[PDB]
Amino acid sequence: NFLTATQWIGVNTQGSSLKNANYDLRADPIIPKADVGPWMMSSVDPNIYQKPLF
Amino acid sequence: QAQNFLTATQWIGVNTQGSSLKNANYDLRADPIIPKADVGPWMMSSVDPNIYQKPLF
Amino acid sequence: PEAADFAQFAPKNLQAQNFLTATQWIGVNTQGSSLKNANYDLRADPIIPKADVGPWMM
Amino acid sequence: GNFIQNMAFPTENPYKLSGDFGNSTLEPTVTAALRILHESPAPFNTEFFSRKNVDFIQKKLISETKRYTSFDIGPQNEDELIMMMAGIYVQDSTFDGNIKAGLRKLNTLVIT
Amino acid sequence: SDYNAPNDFMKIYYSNIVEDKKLAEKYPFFGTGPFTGLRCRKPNNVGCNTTWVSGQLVELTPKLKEQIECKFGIQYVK
Amino acid sequence: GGLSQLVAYGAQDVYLTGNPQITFFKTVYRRYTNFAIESIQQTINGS
Amino acid sequence: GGLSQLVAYGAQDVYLTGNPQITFFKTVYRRYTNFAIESIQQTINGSVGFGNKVSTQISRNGDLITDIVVEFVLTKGGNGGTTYYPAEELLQDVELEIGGQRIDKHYNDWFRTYDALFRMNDDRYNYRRMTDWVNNELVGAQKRFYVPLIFFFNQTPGLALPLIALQYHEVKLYFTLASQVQGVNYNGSSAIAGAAQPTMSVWVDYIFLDTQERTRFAQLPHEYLIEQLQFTGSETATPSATTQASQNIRLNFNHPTKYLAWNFNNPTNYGQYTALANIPGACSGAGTAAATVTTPDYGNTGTYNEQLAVLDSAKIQLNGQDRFATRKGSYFNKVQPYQSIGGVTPAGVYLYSFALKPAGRQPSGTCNFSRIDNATLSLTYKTCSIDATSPAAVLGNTETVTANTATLLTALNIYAKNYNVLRIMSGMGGLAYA
Amino acid sequence: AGGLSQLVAYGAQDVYLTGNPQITFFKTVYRRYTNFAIESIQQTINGSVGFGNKVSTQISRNGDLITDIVVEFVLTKGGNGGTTYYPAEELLQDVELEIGGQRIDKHYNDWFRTYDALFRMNDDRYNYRRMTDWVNNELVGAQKRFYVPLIFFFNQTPGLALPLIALQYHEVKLYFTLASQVQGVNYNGSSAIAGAAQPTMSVWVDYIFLDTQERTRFAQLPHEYLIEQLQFTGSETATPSATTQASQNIRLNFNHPTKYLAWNFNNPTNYGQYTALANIPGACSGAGTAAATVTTPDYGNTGTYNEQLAVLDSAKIQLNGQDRFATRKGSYFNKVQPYQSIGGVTPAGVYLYSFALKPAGRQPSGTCNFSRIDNATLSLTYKTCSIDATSPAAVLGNTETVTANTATLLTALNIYAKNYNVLRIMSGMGGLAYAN
Amino acid sequence: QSIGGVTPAGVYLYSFALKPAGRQPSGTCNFSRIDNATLSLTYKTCSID
Repeated sequence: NFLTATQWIGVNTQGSSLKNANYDLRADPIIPKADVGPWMMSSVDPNIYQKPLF
Repeated sequence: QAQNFLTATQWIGVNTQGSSLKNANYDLRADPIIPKADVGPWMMSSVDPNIYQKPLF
Repeated sequence: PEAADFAQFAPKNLQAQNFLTATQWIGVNTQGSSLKNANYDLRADPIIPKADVGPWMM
Repeated sequence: GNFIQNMAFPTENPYKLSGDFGNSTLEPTVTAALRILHESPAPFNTEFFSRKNVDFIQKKLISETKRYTSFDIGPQNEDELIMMMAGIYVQDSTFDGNIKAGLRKLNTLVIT
Repeated sequence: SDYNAPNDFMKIYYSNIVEDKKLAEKYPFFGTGPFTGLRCRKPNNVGCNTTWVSGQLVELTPKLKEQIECKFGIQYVK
Repeated sequence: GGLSQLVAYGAQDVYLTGNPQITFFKTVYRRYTNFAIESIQQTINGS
Repeated sequence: GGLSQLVAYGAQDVYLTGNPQITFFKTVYRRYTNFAIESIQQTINGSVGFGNKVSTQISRNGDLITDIVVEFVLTKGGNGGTTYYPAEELLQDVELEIGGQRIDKHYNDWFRTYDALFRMNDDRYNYRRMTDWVNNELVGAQKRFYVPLIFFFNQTPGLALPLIALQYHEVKLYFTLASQVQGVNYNGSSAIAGAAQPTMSVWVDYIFLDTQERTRFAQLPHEYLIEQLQFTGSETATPSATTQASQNIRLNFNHPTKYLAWNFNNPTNYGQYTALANIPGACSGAGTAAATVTTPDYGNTGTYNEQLAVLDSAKIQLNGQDRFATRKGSYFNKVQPYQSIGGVTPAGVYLYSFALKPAGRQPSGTCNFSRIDNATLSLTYKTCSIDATSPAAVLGNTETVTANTATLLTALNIYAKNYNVLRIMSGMGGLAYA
Repeated sequence: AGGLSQLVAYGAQDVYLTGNPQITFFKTVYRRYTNFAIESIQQTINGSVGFGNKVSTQISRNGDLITDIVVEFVLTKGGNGGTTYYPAEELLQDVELEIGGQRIDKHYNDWFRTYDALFRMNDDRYNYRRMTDWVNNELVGAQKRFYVPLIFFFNQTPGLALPLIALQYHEVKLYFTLASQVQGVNYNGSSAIAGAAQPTMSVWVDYIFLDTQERTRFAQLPHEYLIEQLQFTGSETATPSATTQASQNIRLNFNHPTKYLAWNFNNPTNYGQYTALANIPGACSGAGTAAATVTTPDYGNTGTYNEQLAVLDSAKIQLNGQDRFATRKGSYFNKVQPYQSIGGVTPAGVYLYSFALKPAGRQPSGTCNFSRIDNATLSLTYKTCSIDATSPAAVLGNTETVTANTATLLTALNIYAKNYNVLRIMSGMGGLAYAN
Repeated sequence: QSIGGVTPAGVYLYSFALKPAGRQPSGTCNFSRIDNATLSLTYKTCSID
């Protein structure tokens, strides 16, 4: 009877912040969060919970 | 018979400064040679190591 | 039955020609529906298992 | 004695996009068929429009023409074959989950 | 600060910023079914049923799993 | 939006976009021989 | 000198010249087939005159055909300033058939619309010289005009029609001549007494092939990727001083469309896509006491002044959903051409491309309207409140308004340009997509 | 006989053209392309739009790739016809392109004017003017929507479409600065125009929607795009004296493989003024009559092709102390360089020197790598400003080495360099490769 | 369609749910995953005396 605990999402987690999201109705393939180069790296969380309907 | 061998850019001169004078050290002490290691794949610079031919010390 | 085998015909190498004309199958539907191909839903539209059964199911 | 007259005929048409289907890595020919069908990738579709099935059909068209007529023909252009396959596929594609039986019928219709 | 000290050049970065490497190697792929976000082994939902704790992805082991089940009953069906 | 055009793809488009050979959204420029151009004055003989 | 640049080589140059693949300093020409071009006159069946329909069958004199020019000899029925592309106006329409099948059909208005969007600079001026009087000629002046056809085979050798491969099929053109041509046999609605009838001749430029090229054409099947023009005319919603009219027009088009093109016009005056006004060139006698805003300065019928155009905005809706955000008429008139063609489109003529390069031969994106069944062109018109006879109002007005005389633009011509395929085999041919 | 008489006229000289033929002209083969669609989508502009304000937008991820960008502006004339000159171009003072916080490029209103002066042409140029100005003798209060296309590398060709999709973790922004004043719109020379309207602005981006395999390739593969950047600095002009010929050595603080340099001399007072004012019909306010003044241009006719009103006598580019080429006259940079390399008509006061074989194109065709030149400089010689600008006899009947006394108003020098760099995208992030 | 009551003029509703008046979730619009959510309104002309 606990809504905040499942095997897919996780335990004690919330949805990540939204910044520069994919406005398209397509899948927008979530590239793995790779840190390439020690400079100007970005801190955005990918939309792992964007369902690929199309 | 033989003809003249047209030389390369070696007759127009040898560029010695290159791009070493763009960020040259103004101190009399020679700056330590920092190697051109991996500093990411998309924000690199291209000048020169700027090593002193005579360290003056 | 028409055109009696002409073994004396020399150009028997008709490889340089494309005889298939797919002009009659451009824009067809399942059987005979008319909805201008109905590409409305922007999705994959999965395969529906249409089994050739009689007028009833079982 | 007719060899030369026959040999004289070219076997390579300077066709738009000669070697039209396959011979490219940008995207599969199966996908092109799925896109005109507007169907999901599925075993029925990926077997029917597969390179091995397209090849099967092309070989049958060549072989059967040679069996039925005195003529030697080439493979047919594949935009024409894909469009025809998809057309036939749209108007039938009837099976109960038995992909093999379904395919047998659909290939029959395309070849025919 | 101190001169005679270790140079913390990205030590903090490899220690707890970059990727929790042991998980990343054990579980090199990502779930594609509604397990999305979860690192896992093998295809789409095959070597999956790994987990997410309070902050980041962590291996689901029969320590964490059991503690969670005791407080938050979860079936965890692979 | 534009997605309604992507889906507007039929048998009559197979020759145009099925099994694509090229794209128009990524170009590769050729690597070319290094050269330089200089405008040089010539000497005119005669008045 | 230049050598100081060559030696200036480093890492940033590798992407441009390292392991070089090409040069610019050595041209390799390709060896090509042996062919010749001959200009041969065709005979027009029936009789030539205003309002008549005539036709011609292209003879089998060469192997392939391309360029076609329809000559017309006209005499001015009035002075300079009274005509506007009269040879273009005269050739009311042209049908193209192969094997008795319609391949395409052009309209005088299409030629005008086509020019408006796709011709430019000097080629466009020269075109005007081939269809009109541009040197202030006077009444009775006689000129031979050359109206080029713009069917796909009339634009490039690459799409020449292989008459040689059409042993069992004929190729024919049909020309409808206008009942009236401005400044030639009519002045507005009034006939010009004594006006001469046109002399017409159709010229076809034939390609003669040498032995191997000829033989291959005769025995191999031929497929061309060609263009077609789709067209339907309709009434415009009529704007007025009291309202911004709006209209939803079903886009009764099919096949993979490169682009749509359209214009609003006053069917009374050929080529008039804008409102009349008392500003120089915008009406008969504009700028003086005798000016009238019921009749155009025919010799200056066209204009780039969007203030006299009637489209406020437009969008294309497909299957109920917007294809792109609504944009102003000036987007379709000025920007679309900038972005995709590079020419300059006159006010009242609009373009929307579904293609990256709509002016070229190479496919670059299409909208397949046979797969879209609820396609609609949605238009918003400008308010017709500006007093056309008063330059202060004509020239000092706002984005959403136009001339009161803009309500005369009661007709709309919507065109679409699409691809199709011309297939020729065994001496016969026709089109792959209906 | 007839066309056949040409075909049969075959000999040795023809072998080189048609022997063993390789190609034909009578059969075109096209390349098969991918499935894609394009859409014009409005962006949200943050900040307050108005004269002198700086506003910006993050390009939304409404497609996979982006190409064309057009900025719309709505302005009303603050005076009658002839008072404005490409005012929407003047208005958009500058545009900055940033990816992932790194500046990729930046253009200025003057660049748009310079670029146009050198690279647009014929009806393209005219149609361009129609989108940025009032060219149909419009009157005060007239309202028009202007469309200012951007000219960044991705706004020129699909080939360099910016793979917005491959930048899943890095934002792409456009920063726009609007001019404090726009001639003939809110100011007439130095005088503000009471009641002038503030601009309405909208930014449109054309987004490309790719089908699945192509989309996936862009989303997953690393990419390297060879793209262009604009380098620009302003310099003080060694303004010529009315008594002699000034000269100047300008350090060129440029880097990277440069396609070309471009420059102009101007009077900052009047946007687009690259030449001297004079009492001849095409060179000043009221020119040709009693009311003429040579202190103010006929703004609608600000530009001219008459080099008599320009100030450059001659110039050379020196690299690391050595002359790159022999000194050539200003008219050589104004007329010949662009004749040879572009093919259009460059207005007086605007100069070009190419280091490239085809600088108007996109394919690299020879560049000067300024990153390997320790000290590049531009050396200029100016014309003597001795001609009485108010006297057509003097203005039009003068010599090669002189110009108008009003040419001394052209006190600013703008030097541009267009170069190549590489935009490298990987793992959802991307910044231009070379730092300098 | 969704409530079964009568709403007075000037008050508007748009449901993303089948039964918004109940307690059981019946479809929702997650605005935490919608970077841009815009309500577009067009007003009537105020011309009536």
